[PDB]
This record gives sequence, structure tokens and C-alpha cells, in this order.
Amino acid sequence: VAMCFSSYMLAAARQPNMSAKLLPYCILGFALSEALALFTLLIALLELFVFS
Amino acid sequence: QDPRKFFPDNGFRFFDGPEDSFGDGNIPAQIILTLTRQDEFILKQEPVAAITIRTNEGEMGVLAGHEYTVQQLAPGILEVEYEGGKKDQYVISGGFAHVNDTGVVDINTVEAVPLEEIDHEKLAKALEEARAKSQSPDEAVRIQGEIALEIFEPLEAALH
Amino acid sequence: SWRDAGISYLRYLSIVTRCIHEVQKEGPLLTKNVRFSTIGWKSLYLDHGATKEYTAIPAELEKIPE
Repeated sequence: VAMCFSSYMLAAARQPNMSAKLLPYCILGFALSEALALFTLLIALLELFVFS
Repeated sequence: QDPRKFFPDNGFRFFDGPEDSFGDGNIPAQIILTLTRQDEFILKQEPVAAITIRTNEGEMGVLAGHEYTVQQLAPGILEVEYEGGKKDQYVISGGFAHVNDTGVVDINTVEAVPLEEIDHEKLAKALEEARAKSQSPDEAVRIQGEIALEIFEPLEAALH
Repeated sequence: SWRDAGISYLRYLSIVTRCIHEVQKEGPLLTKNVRFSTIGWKSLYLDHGATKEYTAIPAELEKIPE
């Protein structure tokens, strides 16, 4: 997640003019990382709250 | 005494430098190149598709909308590529490349000669001289041979 | 390398320029360019009435200022 946002700053530091065109790819990478964590957590929440 | 009869102009003001831009939001399609040897340009704001420079860190390649970066030019070759697909190679002797986000390049050098004005036969003679000079144990000759070989090796590699 | 030997960046550039002037072909361009490497200048300073050379900064590129 941060490795995405951490990039966007540095890129924006080197090219502010491109800052508005890089944000979609940033949000996309964030969303996919977050979704992977979400499934990793969904196992656990699914592991406990239903299984006896 | 006259109260300051003279009022000289600043010579910097007679030049027209680019103004850098923040957040313009537009990418140039082709750069505006300006190569200068000691004082005289060889190219003045030419449209150019691409350019390729050599540095100590290594060889770089610049296109339109390249990030603002200022850096040395290692003594070697310099490739310009116009929109027509042709190319133009220039040998240089150091300098400083000033790139712009808006698309401007100022490659200020001490020398700029095309490869077409160089002959391999005359170069081959200088090579062994610079080499044997590097072999001679003496700080006055060794460094000079090292520098000459530094400029000659890329030429010997590129002409082939 | 040449850095700690004392010679500056600009003498290094001028030496590389002199080398490029050596290798390049015979033609009008070489006639224009040899002028941009050859050494003809001096320094001088006035004594009480006479001229004297300030030879602490040499023109020849192999040497090192002191």
C-alpha cells in the first residue's frame, strides 16, 4: 500500500505535471493490495464465526 | 564629480532563458533542442523527437516531457533523432545537459563535431600514444594519456 | 585518477577538446577549431616601471597551479 503511495510522491516530486495522470494506477494498486489483505482476513473471520 | 554618469546593463538580461512550469498539465510532443559548443550554437531550438546522452553513471535517453534533471555529460558521443527517423551523432568534450519538463534541452559543451568529420586512421595513431603515455610512470603523462584514452575508446567503439 | 592530482574540471575539458581536435579530419572545420585549443596567451604585471610575467598559473595544460 505505502509502497504505492510512497512512489506517487516521488514521481510527483520529479514531475508535478503528471500527478493527475498517475493517481488512477495508484488507487488501483492500493485496491488490489487491500483486497488481498481483505481475503486473508476473510478466511479468519470465516474460520471462527461459523465453524464449531 | 558627475553623479554616476554610467549605468551598465546586465549581460544575462540579453539572453532568453526558458521559464520553468509547475502543474501545467500538458506534455510536449517533441523537444526543443539547443546544442552549444564554446559560444556558438550548432542547433537553435530545433524540433527533435528524441536524444541520447552519455554520463558517468551511464547512458541516458531523453524524450518529450522528460523530468527536470541537470547533469554532466561524460566525454563521448551524443545522438539526436529527428521526427523523420534520421539521426545525427556528435562527439563532445564535456558539458552540462539542462532538461525541462516543458520540453527544452540545453546541452552546453566545449566542443561539438560530427562523427563524419573524424577518420579512423588518424585515431588509431593517437590510441597507442595515449596508451604508452598511461604506461609511463609519471603523473604528468599518465593522467593525460588516461583522459585521451577516455575520449578515444568510445570513438573506437562507435566507428566500428 | 586526475581529480586528486589537482587539475580542474576545465583543464580536463580542454584536454579532451585538444584530443578531439587532433583526431578530426583535415578540412575547414579543423581550421576553425585548432584556434579554439592553441595556447598563445600570457599574464603580466607592472613593476615600478617595467613588465613582469606572473608565471604561477601556467597556460600549458599538463601542469598544476600552486
